[PDB]
Amino acid sequence: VQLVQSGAEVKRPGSSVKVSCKPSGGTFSNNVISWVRQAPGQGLEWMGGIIPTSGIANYAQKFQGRVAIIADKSTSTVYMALSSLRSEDSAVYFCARARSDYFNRDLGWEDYYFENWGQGTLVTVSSAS
Amino acid sequence: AEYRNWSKPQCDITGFAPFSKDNSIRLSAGGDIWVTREPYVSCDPDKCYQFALGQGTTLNNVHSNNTVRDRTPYRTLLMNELGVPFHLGTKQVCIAWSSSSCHDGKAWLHVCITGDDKNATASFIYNGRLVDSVVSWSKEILRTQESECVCINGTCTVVMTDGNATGKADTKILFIEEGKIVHTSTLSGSAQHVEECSCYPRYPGVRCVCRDNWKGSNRPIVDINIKDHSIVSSYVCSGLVGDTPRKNDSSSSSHCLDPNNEEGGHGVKGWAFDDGNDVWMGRTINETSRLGYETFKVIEGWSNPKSKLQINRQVIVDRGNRSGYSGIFSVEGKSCINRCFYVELIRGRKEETEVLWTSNSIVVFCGTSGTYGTGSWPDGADLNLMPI
Amino acid sequence: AEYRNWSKPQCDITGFAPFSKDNSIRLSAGGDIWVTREPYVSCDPDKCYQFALGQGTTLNNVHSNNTVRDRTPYRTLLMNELGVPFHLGTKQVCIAWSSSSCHDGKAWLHVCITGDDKNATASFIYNGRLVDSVVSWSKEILRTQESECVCINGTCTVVMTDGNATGKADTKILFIEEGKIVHTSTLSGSAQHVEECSCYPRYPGVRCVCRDNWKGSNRPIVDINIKDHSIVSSYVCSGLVGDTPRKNDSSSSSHCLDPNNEEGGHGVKGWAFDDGNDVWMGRTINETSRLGYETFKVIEGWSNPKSKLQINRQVIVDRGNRSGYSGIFSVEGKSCINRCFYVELIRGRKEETEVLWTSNSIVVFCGTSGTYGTGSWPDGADLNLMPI
Amino acid sequence: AEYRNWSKPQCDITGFAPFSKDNSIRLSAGGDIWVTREPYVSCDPDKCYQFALGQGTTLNNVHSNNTVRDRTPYRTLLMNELGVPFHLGTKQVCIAWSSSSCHDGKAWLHVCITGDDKNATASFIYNGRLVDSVVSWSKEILRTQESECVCINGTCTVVMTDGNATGKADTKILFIEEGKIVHTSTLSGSAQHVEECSCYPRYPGVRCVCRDNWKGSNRPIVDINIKDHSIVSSYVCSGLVGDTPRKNDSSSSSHCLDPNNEEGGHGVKGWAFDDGNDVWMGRTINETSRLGYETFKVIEGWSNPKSKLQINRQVIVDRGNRSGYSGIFSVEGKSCINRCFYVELIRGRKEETEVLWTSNSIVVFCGTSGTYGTGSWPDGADLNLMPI
Amino acid sequence: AEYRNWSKPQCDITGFAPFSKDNSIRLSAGGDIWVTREPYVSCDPDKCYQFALGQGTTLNNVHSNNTVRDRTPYRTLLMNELGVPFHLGTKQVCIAWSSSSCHDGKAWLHVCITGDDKNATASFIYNGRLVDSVVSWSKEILRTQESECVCINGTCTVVMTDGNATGKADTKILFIEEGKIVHTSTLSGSAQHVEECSCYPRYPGVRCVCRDNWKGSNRPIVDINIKDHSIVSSYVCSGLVGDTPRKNDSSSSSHCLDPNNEEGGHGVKGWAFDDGNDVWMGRTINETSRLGYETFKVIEGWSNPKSKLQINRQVIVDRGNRSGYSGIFSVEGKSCINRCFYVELIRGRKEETEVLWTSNSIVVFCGTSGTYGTGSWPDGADLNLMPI
Amino acid sequence: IVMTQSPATLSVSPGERATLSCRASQSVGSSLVWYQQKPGQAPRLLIYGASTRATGVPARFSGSGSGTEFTLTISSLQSEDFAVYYCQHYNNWPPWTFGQGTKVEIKRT
Ligand SMILES: *[C@@H]1O[C@H](CO)[C@@H](O[C@@H]2O[C@H](CO)[C@@H](O[C@@H]3O[C@H](CO[C@H]4O[C@H](CO[C@H]5O[C@H](CO)[C@@H](O)[C@H](O)[C@@H]5O)[C@@H](O)[C@H](O[C@H]5O[C@H](CO)[C@@H](O)[C@H](O)[C@@H]5O)[C@@H]4O)[C@@H](O)[C@H](O[C@H]4O[C@H](CO)[C@@H](O)[C@H](O)[C@@H]4O[C@H]4O[C@H](CO)[C@@H](O)[C@H](O)[C@@H]4O)[C@@H]3O)[C@H](O)[C@H]2NC(C)=O)[C@H](O)[C@H]1NC(C)=O
Ligand SMILES: *[C@@H]1O[C@H](CO)[C@@H](O[C@@H]2O[C@H](CO)[C@@H](O)[C@H](O)[C@H]2NC(C)=O)[C@H](O)[C@H]1NC(C)=O
Ligand SMILES: *[C@@H]1O[C@H](CO)[C@@H](O[C@@H]2O[C@H](CO)[C@@H](O)[C@H](O)[C@H]2NC(C)=O)[C@H](O)[C@H]1NC(C)=O
Ligand SMILES: *[C@@H]1O[C@H](CO)[C@@H](O[C@@H]2O[C@H](CO)[C@@H](O)[C@H](O)[C@H]2NC(C)=O)[C@H](O)[C@H]1NC(C)=O
Ligand SMILES: *[C@@H]1O[C@H](CO)[C@@H](O[C@@H]2O[C@H](CO)[C@@H](O)[C@H](O)[C@H]2NC(C)=O)[C@H](O)[C@H]1NC(C)=O
Ligand SMILES: *[C@@H]1O[C@H](CO)[C@@H](O[C@@H]2O[C@H](CO)[C@@H](O)[C@H](O)[C@H]2NC(C)=O)[C@H](O)[C@H]1NC(C)=O
Ligand SMILES: [Ca+2]
Ligand SMILES: [Ca+2]
Ligand SMILES: [Ca+2]
Ligand SMILES: [Ca+2]
Ligand SMILES: [Ca+2]
Repeated sequence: VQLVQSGAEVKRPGSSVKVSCKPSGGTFSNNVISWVRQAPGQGLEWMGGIIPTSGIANYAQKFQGRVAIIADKSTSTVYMALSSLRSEDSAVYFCARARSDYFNRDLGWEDYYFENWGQGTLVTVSSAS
Repeated sequence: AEYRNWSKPQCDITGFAPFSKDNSIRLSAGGDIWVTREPYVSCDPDKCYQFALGQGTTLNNVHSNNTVRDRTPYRTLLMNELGVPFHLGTKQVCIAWSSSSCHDGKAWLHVCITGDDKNATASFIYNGRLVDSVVSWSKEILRTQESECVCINGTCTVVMTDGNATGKADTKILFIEEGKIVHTSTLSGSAQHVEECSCYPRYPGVRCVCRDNWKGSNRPIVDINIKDHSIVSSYVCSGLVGDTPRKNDSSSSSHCLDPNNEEGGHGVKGWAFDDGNDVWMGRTINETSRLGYETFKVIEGWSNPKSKLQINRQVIVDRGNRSGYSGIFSVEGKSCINRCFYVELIRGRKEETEVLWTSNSIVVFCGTSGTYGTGSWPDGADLNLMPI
Repeated sequence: AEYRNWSKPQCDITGFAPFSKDNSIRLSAGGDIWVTREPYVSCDPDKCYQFALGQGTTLNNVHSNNTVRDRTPYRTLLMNELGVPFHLGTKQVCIAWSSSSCHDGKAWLHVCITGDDKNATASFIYNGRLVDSVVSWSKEILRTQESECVCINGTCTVVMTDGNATGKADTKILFIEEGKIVHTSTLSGSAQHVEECSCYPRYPGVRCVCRDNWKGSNRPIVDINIKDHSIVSSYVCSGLVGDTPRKNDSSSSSHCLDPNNEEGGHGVKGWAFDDGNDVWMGRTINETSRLGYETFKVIEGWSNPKSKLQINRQVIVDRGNRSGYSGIFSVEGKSCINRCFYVELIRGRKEETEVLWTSNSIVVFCGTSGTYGTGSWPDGADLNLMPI
Repeated sequence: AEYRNWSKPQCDITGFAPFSKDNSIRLSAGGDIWVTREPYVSCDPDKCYQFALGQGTTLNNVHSNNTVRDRTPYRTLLMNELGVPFHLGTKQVCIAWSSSSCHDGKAWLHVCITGDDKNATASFIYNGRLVDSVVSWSKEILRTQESECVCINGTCTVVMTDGNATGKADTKILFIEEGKIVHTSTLSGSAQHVEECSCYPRYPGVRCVCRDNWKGSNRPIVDINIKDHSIVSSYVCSGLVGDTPRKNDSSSSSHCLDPNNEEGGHGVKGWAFDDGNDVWMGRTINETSRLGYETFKVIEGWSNPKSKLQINRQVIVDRGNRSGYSGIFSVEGKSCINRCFYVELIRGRKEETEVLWTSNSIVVFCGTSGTYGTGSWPDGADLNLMPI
Repeated sequence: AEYRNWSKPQCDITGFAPFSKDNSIRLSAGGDIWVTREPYVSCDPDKCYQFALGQGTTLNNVHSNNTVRDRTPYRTLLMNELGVPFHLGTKQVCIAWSSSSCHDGKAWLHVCITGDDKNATASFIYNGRLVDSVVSWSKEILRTQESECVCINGTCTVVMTDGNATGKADTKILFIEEGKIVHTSTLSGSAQHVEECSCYPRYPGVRCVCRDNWKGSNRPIVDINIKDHSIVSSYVCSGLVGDTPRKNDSSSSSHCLDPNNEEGGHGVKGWAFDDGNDVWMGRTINETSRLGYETFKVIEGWSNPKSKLQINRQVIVDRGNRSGYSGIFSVEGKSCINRCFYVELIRGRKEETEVLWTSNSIVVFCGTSGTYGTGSWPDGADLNLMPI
Repeated sequence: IVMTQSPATLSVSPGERATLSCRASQSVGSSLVWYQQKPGQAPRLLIYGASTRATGVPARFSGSGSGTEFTLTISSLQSEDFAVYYCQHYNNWPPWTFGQGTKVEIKRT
């Protein structure tokens, strides 16, 4: 399974951005698709993920409200929407497939680590045009 | 038969005496026993019953493999008299991967949740027939107590949550009369996240001590008014906190209104009850995993969040042996309402890799005004020896 | 106890909520469970019971070989409370390779057919004793509903057929009082072939939706007058037809009086009921084999033969999983008569050659006036892994 | 609850309809089923019960070896509702290698014989407690009916014999009230050897058709007066005789007073009942071994010893399949007393050497005034395939 | 329901007739049967029940290894109707490695001891709920009767001991009303060591024949006044002594007040009852080990310590077969109170090394005023052949 | 949970043993992955549990540790192996924090 992402983006503060991810093979499995970003010259940061079959997604508190993960079996795509952008949100956004494929009410997530990553999507943000 | 009203005073409790043990995993090594998790105990006016969510399989069975998952189409609510293990003559009372049951004094209510994670159905089964149903309101695993509901004057209350269990967005209290949903109250007060409530009659109301999976290692309280359907919520004040994970007793702290933010994420189903300003509570002996089980009273621990003065400690399961969920159930006596609890004794996957299955036994203890000694009553199965 | 009269109105139905599942093929892989087929559900005034025709064998047993055969001297009617699987403590209530059962409000009636194909006996067992019997009238497999009979004011009606499987046959309606045959009406009206009726009280009468094994992929209706024993018959009007095999929804059509002559030969036991001019019905999702199961309402589908306007579709079993027979049963509620159905989930021979046996699980759904979500509740056994 | 009086007239009988089959040898091949022999049926006012003498072992068990022995300390009377097979949850009601049971309308009486051949004890157990006992009077295997006793107005009668298997023996009729032996009558009249009586209420008296193990292939009759304890005895007149062994129908003969002296030695437990001057009777189809089973009416066969005019023959078990003991039991209906019978279907040793064990199934038929067809309902187990 | 008062005279007893046998070790070789020891029988007003202490395992199970150990956290009190063997559907009524049960005429009382040897808890469970509890007073294995308690006018008495096995111990008599301990009397009188009392109603009081584990091979008597709670104690006078070990009948002697100091140390649970000046008693046939079992009457053996005049001997278990504990139970008849006893038939470790487990069967005999013969009714299992 | 990683840069010669450290703020049990990132690319999983190599990962990459301290040892760095490395815990409950990363960089005259 390769993963493929939408092209690079450039945005004003206060706007909204759409990034998308597709597999090379058949339409999406039960393995969690997740969104991780790398801020420029700085560490990785998980921001959320979706079980593509059941369509339930969860998010880091840092992104809660302003991010949404959406899955569609027909376009075979997971979409990550981010809103009210600013200089802080200028970063590379990675699509990634977890070994994890189920959420247990009681016990949480097993094997939530990333086996496959997309090529990354740069999102650029400045007040300047 | 009349409806239950539970209007007797709470019994004097000096601690808890042994009441029941099923030895289910030990029996499963030489006989056809159901794979289960999320047990609980509830009593009709005469007899106590053990409940559990089956995995649609016996333990010595090819279908017992991969029984870690909490939601499947094959999960059913098993019901037996307490002490009869879950053998093949056990009644599956409904399709359920989450449930609550109670007897109103005339008949059983079962609240049975099954179907898709995004689009679950709760069925309300009363006196043997489906009376009502409700769909998932926030489309993210509709779930309920995994322990007994409580009925006063024929109105049963059950706490149900959907979503990530956030307060008013997600948690509702349903008022149910002969299986019909008559009212639905949104969670109000300062409890931020409320799951797997352990509820008890506290006439005229119902009191629930619950799980916070996000912010508290202190436990949420929900107080339910049965007459006017009003809801209030807060946290168990006690500086000795009841959730797992939690901080150790020397470094833990608590708040009467708010989650303590100490090891707040994740949790276990557990219980507590007030005894004036004191609290009786059970918890795992280990702070970071479901190992051992202990009960104690914390002096002023219902009212004072700085209190760490415990007395009347009992080991139920010693610290080297697995526990699991625990919950309260209430038993009407001659002149008072007694409080009892059960401990789920989880065995197998993922923590034990000698076997392919996950299952539980139970041990059950009841409040005593008399005297009691010491012991440990763990599961007792040898997973090295028995069916993989 | 009084006789049942069913004189309450039919409940408001928005669809069906999950009620029961037996998991009996999954339990068979580690347990002594009866080999069965042709299950059904019927309730006394307190509890529901599951019925099935045993094959005189458990599944993990040398005698489970060749249990694809539908008529043998060893077949018996098994009876349990609903949700208790068919374990070795199950009561065989009579010798039967075809049956119907119902409770009149005082006692159980079982109609039990066994013996030679060309010379079968129906035994009528009421309140635990044989009260009556009748021989095969056409000498070509006397057979009955494989689902509940219906009793009003102590008169129970059962539909019985003798004669050709794919050709003209002799159908009679027997009126039975405390197990004694008091009247026998010949089938009248325009239904040309009537097998395996699914009957429901529709006070003052009984209404049956049946199988046409010869000419219709539309389903016959038999209307039974309880007072004057008169019979009327016709077909379910809806252009969305309930039998298997059938034409696809775009090319199917129907007639109110006649069989449609579209994939008319062969059939499956199924059900439908009226809701004013609308019809609620279940069917297999596949048009050519017993795969999946769905329910829906067809708007004007009881009265208008051109109508294909469905709403309120529910998947019960997804289209990749085996179904089987299905039938209605009626449950008396506080103020209305509810409609419920069961689906037989057939596993093994002829279609699955992993195993030597043929057997079934059950899943049971009840009408709800409330709300509900989605799911699929198939059999769930892995025939690759379990006893051959 | 009142005492049974059986004072209704005997039902019109055209023949017998199928009522029950246990399939217990087929179930034994994949299930924990008791090894049994000498079954019988008896009913309380609500339900019928199957009884058998256990061998203190299940069939798939090392202790099932050598179960051809009829008297051991491990034999117990098993009791279930009719149609529930003898699984491990079966109640052993008493220690017994010979028994009789009946319900007087208030409670069960069990007559249970065990101990040494030369010094056996009969225990009388009534309403769950031992009320009386008697020692072996002739010191040579005290034995009783191996079928139901009969109670009228709270007095139960049982026939017991002690003494020679193939010579003169001492037969007594015991009159038992709430388990207390109130009277003991010696056998009077012309019956010369009386074993294993099949008794029926024939108000005001009890009539018994028995086994002559010495001189008759015609069957003894014992007539028991319940009021004055007087006894009369004779033989079933019909030239078609009921015992095995016997002469063929073209050469057999009978006497109304005497044993016929045709193949007189040895026998099988069986039954007959009067229908005016006619007799209804069952017998093995084979004259020399317990193969097949048939019932028929003999015209004038109760009054005329030259009569061989049979009508209304039914095969119960076809001539290639094993039968065994058979006995009558009586069922009270709405307006009349019905006659029913059971056939023991013996499998294994001595005659079948594929296996080490001896055990039985049962098939049960009840009198019908209605119509009926044909069939054969044998044991159905494949002893080549199942546990040795 | 009313309370039992047992105010009928004791029945005339000529000896004992066979009543019940479980065959549970023979059934264990092909069936899921509980490992047990310390059985007893007790009856509600309708039915008798068998009780035993389970070992939290079935016999054909890995957990049946090392079941010679008498105190473990997994031991539970099993309860069935008498004659239903301990199969997997058996109710565990409480956690217990020592117990007593009785029915007061309204409900069951179970006295259930578990926990640490040095700090055990007795739980009092009445009408299905924990009513009371008491801790070990001497911190050295709190222990009770291992047989039925006795209730008169709703007050139940149980004898409990704490302290040395072979030395001075503290014995108390607890008076229990609807599960609440209302009084506690210390043992008074001349009995120097009192274990495992076998108690019977002897209206107005209760009489107990017990085990002296220190000084007597004669058995202690405890006489319990129900009204004023006063206690008297002494020894069974008969020169034929009831304990094991003991001296042979020619050399044994006894004292009415004191332990005899003949093979005084160790013992077995057993029973005796007065019949005027005579005593009926059971004992092992072997003087040194638990082999065989016999009952007899000793003439003047309740009043005269020099008497060795026995009559009415019965072998229950022949001297080559294992016995075990035995105890009395009382059954109310129409006009009198009958005495019955059970014998535990211990099989396996330590004495039999063919197997890894220790378990028991039961045989049960009831007093008869009638006549009886001879026999032996041992366990009957072949430990060479069955699961190790 | 906080993941602390050291050193922030490691200098190593070609054909020499590297050792990298990750520390959690709590017990993460054995739930700790190591990722390798070359600067022009998305990360590649090397280690899961705390010791099993992922598919196709060369045997010279070796992981060990449990509870709260973990290490990745590379037996002998080729030109292939000079990269940034990240630890991440996969404890059963969110959020899934990463270490700030260790750069592994070449040593020369
Ligand atoms: C969670 O669980 C719940 C409960 O289980 C799920 O909801 C249920 O979803 C199913 C989906 O299958 C629904 O059944 C389906 O119903 C439609 C008909 O209903 C739609 O069309 C109605 C007619 O519309 C016209 O006319 C009205 C005026 O009357 C106009 O206003 C319109 O503009 C149109 O001109 C319309 O009235 C309906 O609206 C109502 O319901 C919706 C919610 O769905 C509300 O928003 C509205 O306010 C209003 O209350 C509705 O829009 C049928 O078409 C379906 O059958 C077709 O599709 C099947 C597969 O889905 C297929 O198998 C059938 O063969 C059939 O297909 C045929 O017909 C089609 C055209 O008619 C063709 O396209 C096709 O090729 C083929 O020829 C089906 O019966 C349930 O009603 C619904 N239940 C409830 C109680 O809501 C929910 O989906 C679950 N959620 C998740 C996320 O899982
Ligand atoms: C659970 O989900 C809810 C709903 O999205 C989260 O609450 C939202 O949080 C953001 C950021 O604080 C706000 O903009 C929204 O208004 C909140 N919605 C509501 C209804 O409160 C919540 O933070 C999540 N919590 C956890 C721990 O997962
Ligand atoms: C099943 O079909 C056959 C025809 O193959 C029926 O045979 C009928 O027999 C009677 C008496 O000889 C004739 O009068 C009819 O004309 C025959 N029917 C036809 C269509 O030829 C047979 O009776 C049918 N079974 C039933 C019960 O109707
Ligand atoms: C529904 O039924 C019709 C009739 O069987 C199908 O129509 C046929 O389509 C095939 C090609 O797919 C042609 O060979 C036939 O000539 C068509 N027949 C008619 C009468 O039109 C139709 O394909 C079916 N639809 C589906 C989705 O299965
Ligand atoms: C059973 O038959 C035997 C054999 O004839 C009977 O025993 C004989 O009894 C007579 C009369 O007491 C004696 O004279 C003989 O010596 C006995 N013979 C033997 C071989 O013992 C016996 O009495 C018969 N049993 C009964 C109950 O009638
Ligand atoms: C059991 O036996 C022991 C040992 O003889 C008793 O213990 C002694 O008790 C007396 C009185 O308190 C002391 O003077 C001794 O010093 C004790 N010795 C030991 C070894 O502890 C014990 O009291 C006896 N009683 C019971 C109830 O078990
Ligand atoms: Ca088995
Ligand atoms: Ca928490
Ligand atoms: Ca058809
Ligand atoms: Ca003969
Ligand atoms: Ca002694």
